[PDB]
Amino acid sequence: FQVLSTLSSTVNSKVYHALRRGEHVAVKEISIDDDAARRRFQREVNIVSTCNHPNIIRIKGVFFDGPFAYILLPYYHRGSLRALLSKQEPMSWVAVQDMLRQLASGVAYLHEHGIVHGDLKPSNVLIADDGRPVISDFGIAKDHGVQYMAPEQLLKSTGMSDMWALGFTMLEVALENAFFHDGSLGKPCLPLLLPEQKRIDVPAKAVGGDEKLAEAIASVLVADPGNRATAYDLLAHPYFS
Repeated sequence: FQVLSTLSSTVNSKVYHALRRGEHVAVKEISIDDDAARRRFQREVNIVSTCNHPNIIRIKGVFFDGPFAYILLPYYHRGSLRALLSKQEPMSWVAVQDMLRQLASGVAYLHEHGIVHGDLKPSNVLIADDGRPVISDFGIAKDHGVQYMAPEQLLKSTGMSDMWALGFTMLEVALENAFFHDGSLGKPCLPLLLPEQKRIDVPAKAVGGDEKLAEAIASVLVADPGNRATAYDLLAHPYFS
């Protein structure tokens, strides 16, 4: 493969933008000479390769050269949901519903396979060529793809804290799109949970008038994780069902 650029660099990790035979790919390079590193690599690859879902990032291949491992991942020219929001162009509310349902379906799949993502946000939701959302930035795909921290994390990561992050992802998409459709709503600010607050209030007016969308978001922005909707609960909500 032919390397175009370095998309990210840490210690003991690089991610490259490459052209492997006419096709664009992301390539993560790591050293696995050490047994501890090799076992960590196996766990992180298996977290991702466990998944077989259209809305979860897929590994294209892994190959070895001496002590180095190369993990081939898709390169998505359309970028992330963050990049889409930064364009500030109105999006169809029907397409938004379909995108958010697929995203919630991906999260449900992760949780059903015992995987906590830990860092769901617009930057980590990639947009495939056909427009579908693709969850990345977990397991070995870490580095391929704040109000977002669940209250209980301010005092580890669980399925519940994922649902809080998904709620704020949904909320940022909805607040921004509503503004893009109706500039008289004003530039939106993401709310913060104040001490001794039960839940984030989501007025239908702020998310474009869709009461079902507001209620779906509100069901996961509950301060008490035991009272928060699960991913399966959220998919059963009228907005999605």
